[PDB]
Amino acid sequence: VQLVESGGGLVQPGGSRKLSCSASGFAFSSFGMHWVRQAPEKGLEWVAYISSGSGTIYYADTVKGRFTISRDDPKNTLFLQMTSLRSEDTAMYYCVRSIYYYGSSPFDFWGQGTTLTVSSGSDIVMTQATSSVPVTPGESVSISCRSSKSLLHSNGNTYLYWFLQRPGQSPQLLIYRMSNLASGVPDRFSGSGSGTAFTLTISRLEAEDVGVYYCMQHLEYPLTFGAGTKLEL
Amino acid sequence: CTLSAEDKAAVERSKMIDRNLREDGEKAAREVKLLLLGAGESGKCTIVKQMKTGIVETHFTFKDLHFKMFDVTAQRSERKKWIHCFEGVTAIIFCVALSDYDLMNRMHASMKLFDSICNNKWFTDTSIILFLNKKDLFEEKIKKSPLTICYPEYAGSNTYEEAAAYIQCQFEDLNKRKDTKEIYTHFTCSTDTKNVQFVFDAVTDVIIKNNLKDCGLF
Amino acid sequence: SELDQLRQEAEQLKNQIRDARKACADATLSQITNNIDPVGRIQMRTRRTLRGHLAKIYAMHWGTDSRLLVSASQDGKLIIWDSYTTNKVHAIPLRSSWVMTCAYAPSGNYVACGGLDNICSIYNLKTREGNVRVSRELAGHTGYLSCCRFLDDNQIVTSSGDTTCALWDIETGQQTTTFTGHTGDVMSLSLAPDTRLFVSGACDASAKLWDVREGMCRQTFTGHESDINAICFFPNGNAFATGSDDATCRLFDLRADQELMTYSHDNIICGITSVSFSKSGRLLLAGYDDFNCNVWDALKADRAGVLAGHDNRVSCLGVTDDGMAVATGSWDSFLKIWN
Amino acid sequence: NTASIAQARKLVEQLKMEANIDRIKVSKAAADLMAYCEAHAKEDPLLTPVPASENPFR
Amino acid sequence: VFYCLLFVFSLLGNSLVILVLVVCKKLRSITDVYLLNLALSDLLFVFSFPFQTYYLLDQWVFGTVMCKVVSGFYYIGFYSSMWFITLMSVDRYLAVVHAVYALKVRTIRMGTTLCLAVWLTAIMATIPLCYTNFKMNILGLLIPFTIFMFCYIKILHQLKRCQNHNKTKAIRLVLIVVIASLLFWVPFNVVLFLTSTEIISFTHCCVNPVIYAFVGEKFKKHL
Repeated sequence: VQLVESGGGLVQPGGSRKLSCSASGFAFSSFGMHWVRQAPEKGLEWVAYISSGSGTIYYADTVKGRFTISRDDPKNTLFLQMTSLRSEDTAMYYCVRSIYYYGSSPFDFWGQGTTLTVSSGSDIVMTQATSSVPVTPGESVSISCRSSKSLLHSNGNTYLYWFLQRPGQSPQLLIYRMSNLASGVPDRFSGSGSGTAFTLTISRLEAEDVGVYYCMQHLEYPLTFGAGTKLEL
Repeated sequence: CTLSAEDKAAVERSKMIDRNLREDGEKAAREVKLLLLGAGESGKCTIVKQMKTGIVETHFTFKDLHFKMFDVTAQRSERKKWIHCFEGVTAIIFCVALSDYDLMNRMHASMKLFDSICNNKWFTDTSIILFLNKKDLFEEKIKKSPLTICYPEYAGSNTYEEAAAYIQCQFEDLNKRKDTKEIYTHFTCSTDTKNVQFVFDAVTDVIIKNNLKDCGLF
Repeated sequence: SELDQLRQEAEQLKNQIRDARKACADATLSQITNNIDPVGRIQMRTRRTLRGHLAKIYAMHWGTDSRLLVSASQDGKLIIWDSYTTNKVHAIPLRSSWVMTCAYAPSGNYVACGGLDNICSIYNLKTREGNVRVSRELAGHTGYLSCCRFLDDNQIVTSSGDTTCALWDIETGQQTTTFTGHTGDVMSLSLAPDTRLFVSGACDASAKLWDVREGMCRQTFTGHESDINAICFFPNGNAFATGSDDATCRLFDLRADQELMTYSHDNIICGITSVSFSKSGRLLLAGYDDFNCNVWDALKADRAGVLAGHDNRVSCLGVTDDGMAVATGSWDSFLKIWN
Repeated sequence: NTASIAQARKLVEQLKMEANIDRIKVSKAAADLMAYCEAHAKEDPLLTPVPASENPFR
Repeated sequence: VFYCLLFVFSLLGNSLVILVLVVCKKLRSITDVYLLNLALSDLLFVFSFPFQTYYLLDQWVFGTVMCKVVSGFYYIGFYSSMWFITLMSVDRYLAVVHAVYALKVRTIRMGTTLCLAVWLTAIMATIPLCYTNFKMNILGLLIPFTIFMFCYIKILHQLKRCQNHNKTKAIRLVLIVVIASLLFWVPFNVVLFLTSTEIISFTHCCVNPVIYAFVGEKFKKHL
């Protein structure tokens, strides 16, 4: 299972560039696909989504009417056509696969991402208070976040996802609902919370789980991340 | 509409699954499903090799018909517990060796099996195709050892063209529902090319019969 | 002379087993439960109708989470259903369309399926590639598979059409234990709540109690007159109920070694295809050939409800682990959730 | 038929294993089933039907 | 002043047809789709029937949209019934002759698209048309019945060579269809051509549910 994003480079402002992500190693046709970007000093923000079978296409109300997402099912690439690139679009663009059925794990695999460098209202606001938390291994870390509205939908599900971005690597899914632990993830990580207040708890630390954590809501489009909490030392 | 985003995408997944199921069902409805039966030591393997561990399925196309035979002779179980699975086949190919009249005997077992499948409650409207096989060495087996060994009530001559027709009439008289279904019958051999043309013509008449039943003309 | 000697010895042993079962018979279950309150008319409405199959549904099985269920039909498809929102979670294309059973693993990770190909196929639901995938093909029977039930992710027990039940090992792929002793072919099985014993009903009108560890037949129950098509443990694990082609359901008893009740009515002449208890064990559900599904209370043989609403034979039935629902499947290609 | 003699020996050994078991009376186990049905009646959503609030299908 | 019971029993027949096809979910085949659409066309024509009868006083809005609604229901029913019988003739031609190719062609969605095409062409034909006739005569007699008679003559020549027990009843029902359609639509269009039979053309939409449903053993077993 891999996702190799390609394209990128130096683009003059107002120009155009098409990014590709050739998928390999999974059933690409049955996965919704997202493009999610990350400014070179800031955190993550969602850009675009195309569903399985191209039936539903969503944009982020900052690139809407300006970018174009499209997928190819026989050849397994994913395209993002971009026109009129302004100065606020320089970022590393990650591709991330996402399946939706009952009990599935959306946003579980992230592409490595490619860099793009340009020259020259009613949303839900994720809020993480702590920007940087210094800590030693072996301790227990409780990272909190809050929302604008209640992420607990009427069907019982609470749509808050916890991610992890290692230094120099793509983000990884940790918790794929309010309390559901993802696959390939150790038992140390535990998500909890209620309503508009949530907490990820690390029971004991290692050296490899340092880095920036992000929280995402999947209750309503557009998908909004939080300003991530950094863990060093 | 009081659905979350993942609920809407799950509904979209379910609708795409629905489209695939409808496409697969309307593709499967264009195929001719044949049930292959027969007694022991039949010559069905020869005509299967011409047309080409419980059910040996055999898919083959012929004149833009996609046949799928289901060789189930070899499923040595109680037939009354699984024969209702084949309710809705297009026809039934039943294979009898003609030379099994002297080897009760094998021919009366063939008649009992044909009477069991023909008058069955699940195949009241199913036509039966009947290959009377191994007719070549039957014609020299009836040189000595007459049909009185198998059928003692037989009073005709010891020739081929009368005894074979007598065996055909003895198998076709086992049909109780002679109005609902037909019994197609073909004298076949091991070196016989036209064994797929006969089953093609028989299922053509069966498809025309089902279309007359469906279109209100019957 | 040796055949007649062991013949008369087996007759004497059957006579002393019958004498022991007669000596244990001091009072019937009708005589004790004549003072309890009879249950009312069990009115159950069709909450959900699951409409995706295009041929006759032969088996279903509930999930442990009481929301997901699998169903097998002979259109060549195996469909995971979300019972709350009527969504199809998975649609599994089968290599052999002639299937007669299906099972849902209690972990939820796997789904079994088998039929007239003599092969129990194990399907992996949770893979990294996103699609379902057949993991093992358990090919060791010579008769058709009629039922299969997971013990865990690594062990499954199948009943077949060659008078033989078998205990499988998923990782290796061979029969760990072979259960022989029936003379007619086995049509159903049912695991105990503690996965240590299972019962099995065959076409010789006998239901046998099997021990999974030692691999022996412990007890044998003969009360029917025709082929037992369905069997199900009581929730206590000390009893079970069989459904046969003689239009009767019978409640057998492990410790009393004989039957307790007969669930019959004079207007019923068709065979039972499926049977299940409720969560309390008070109600007894049973699927029929006359397109209905009747509900007895198990403590007294009187019909307390009818689940009418199918247009062909009710071939499979499942009461969920919470007791909230009853999914009835039938040959009209519809599943129905009752509550 | 020596194989039929071995089959009859296996059958009479199975009947000997079945005959030498511990059996209780029918009334005691019938009272046990009655007690299990009486002690779990409140937890049965089909025997006593649940209200439509926590009913997951309505 | 006449009997005018044609409304009274044709409403009952077409209502029983649509009841069995729709209220009981029994719409599996393309022939059920064509029969439902022919029964809807017959109900529209039979609904336009009694407004013309007993036309002594003009209490209803004449010269404006209401009389236009009556005349529109009349002519939409006429063309839709005539075209649906020709679609059923083509479908029965494909179901008997060319039975292999009918497996690819005769689907439910193709039937619904042909039905919606018939309804839209009927509405577009009735837009130009409370006191043209050659177009009426052509597109309701000549172009339909050439197709109709060609299909049923080929159906008869094919059903003369089949197994006996089904083909006898099939030839009888085909001859019933042909004789009834000719005796119900020839003198009506002859009288219209001479002016440029009425009761006979009304009675055709009464007889249509009987012939196309009630003699078929499929519909009998649905009942």
